[PDB]
Amino acid sequence: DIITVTLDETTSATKSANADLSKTNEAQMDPLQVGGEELQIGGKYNFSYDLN
Amino acid sequence: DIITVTLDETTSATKSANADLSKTNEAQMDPLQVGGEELQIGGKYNFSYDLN
Repeated sequence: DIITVTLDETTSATKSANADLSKTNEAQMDPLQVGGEELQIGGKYNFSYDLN
Repeated sequence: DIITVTLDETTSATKSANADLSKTNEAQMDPLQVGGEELQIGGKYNFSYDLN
């Protein structure tokens, strides 16, 4: 038996995925000055730091 | 027996596919400075790194 087929096909598929991570640090301190002079810890260490 | 055929044919087919992948890293740290001097681990290693 003869049967006619209408070819009408349309398929479409998409997918996506993304990720992000970020972190930052910034800590800075000038040498501490008390009494007109620069404070010293130990023998050669200041009250200062720098992180980045 | 004589039969007349009307030639009327029109077929059309398309297909497509694509893919993407991407990844990136960027980690950078300046040498850590505490107490006015540059911190050293071991004997010659800083607190710094650079990844790309």
